[PDB]
Amino acid sequence: EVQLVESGGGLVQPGGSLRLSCAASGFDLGGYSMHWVRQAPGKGLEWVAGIYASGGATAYADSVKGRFTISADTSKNTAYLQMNSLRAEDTAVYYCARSYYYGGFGMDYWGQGTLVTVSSASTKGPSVFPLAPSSKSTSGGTAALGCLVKDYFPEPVTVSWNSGALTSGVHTFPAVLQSSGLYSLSSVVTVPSSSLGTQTYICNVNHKPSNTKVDKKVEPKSC
Amino acid sequence: DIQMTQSPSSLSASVGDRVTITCRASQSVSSAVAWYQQKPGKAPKLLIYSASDLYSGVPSRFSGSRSGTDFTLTISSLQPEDFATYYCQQSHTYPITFGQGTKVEIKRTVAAPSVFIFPPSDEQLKSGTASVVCLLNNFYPREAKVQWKVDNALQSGNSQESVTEQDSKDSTYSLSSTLTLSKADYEKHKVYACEVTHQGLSSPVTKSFNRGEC
Amino acid sequence: TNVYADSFVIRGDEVRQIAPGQTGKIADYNYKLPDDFTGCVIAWNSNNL
Repeated sequence: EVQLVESGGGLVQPGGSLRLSCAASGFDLGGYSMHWVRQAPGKGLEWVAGIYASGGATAYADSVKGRFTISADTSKNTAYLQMNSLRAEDTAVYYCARSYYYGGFGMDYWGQGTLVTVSSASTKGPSVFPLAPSSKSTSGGTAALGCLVKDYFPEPVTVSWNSGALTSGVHTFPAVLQSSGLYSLSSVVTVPSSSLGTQTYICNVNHKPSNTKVDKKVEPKSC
Repeated sequence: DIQMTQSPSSLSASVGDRVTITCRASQSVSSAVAWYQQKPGKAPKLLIYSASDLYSGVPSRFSGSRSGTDFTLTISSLQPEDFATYYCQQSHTYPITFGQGTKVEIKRTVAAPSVFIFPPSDEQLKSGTASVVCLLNNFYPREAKVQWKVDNALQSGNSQESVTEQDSKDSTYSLSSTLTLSKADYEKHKVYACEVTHQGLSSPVTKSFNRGEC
Repeated sequence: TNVYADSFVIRGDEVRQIAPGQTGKIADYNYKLPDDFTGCVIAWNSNNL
């Protein structure tokens, strides 16, 4: 068994910095290059940098050149990434990975990734707006109530209904970033339509990083 | 700066079926291409290195070959755990460049969404803005879009869309499209409509409202 | 006329490449036998050595 354990993620203001670490266990660093890979939310992987543990030499991606610096320590058996002058453009999950020699070999084993976020709005709690059900005939006789969870930062926000009691028929979207620099997501509950006036339908949006939540009751509108 | 072109953008194949994905480097990268699988909430895992060498811990189902300059990843027989977006990277020289990712879908029976529309309400309009919301629920396949109309004309440049994750059993998903208008723009038009279209819909679903209605 | 005993140490999944008419990392860049090859290939796990 080989392990790569990431740490050091968090929230950074534009122009700030963050030092990330990745510990190795079950293997040495020497003879291998340690690499960092960036994954912006909603995107694929981007190379950041690599260091040959038995070299001390490094190489960097153009996308992070100058701004990011890497190193490795074979006594501690750990890899590091120093990210300076961070921008909103740098929001991503930061992964550590290993490969043999300086190059020509793919990254075999990866750590799990630590999220680092940057925005013009350092933080905001969510607010929630309703979505009315259709009052017209529908296929299957079903209908749904919903809401929009708006203007919060950072992501994740977990959404469930009726204080976690209603998971059945629950459909939520991942958040996307708005022009406000803040995130928003939609959600609904689909049930036989007569249930929309019987069951409780409260959007419960949970955001642990700011110790907050919004409990929003959604009910049919007359229309 | 060698880029990775991939095709198809997505592939539909059922469990037990064969999947092929092609990665095309813009320049010579020798045989240093590597393939990855990633699950939501998890690290990427190496499947194949040095073009055709199987990585430890990876099932034999993942194999591949080169012909001329074209390299293909093959899943000999799909299992429920082999549905992921697969990525290529080139390790030959630096910088390492990654491709966009090819999504493999379960090829479930294709069908239309349950569609709902919510016209901007009087309460929502208190913000000084208007937002028209149209939702397509529990449908399949992954490819869908909404064409918006105003006064029966096509709209463009004033809409946004978001898409959710696929269901753990049926791989269905929902799509949500919106229009953004200032209250002042909302006031300039009378009829709004959501035209739903995708592979499983034989007749596009049109939902509509008059300004001020619900 | 002659017999040649060629030898090397490989991975288990690579024993399948030591044959004429083959492709793969060894078959293409490390060791080949001709399509009209006359000979026998013997291989044995040496993990304890």
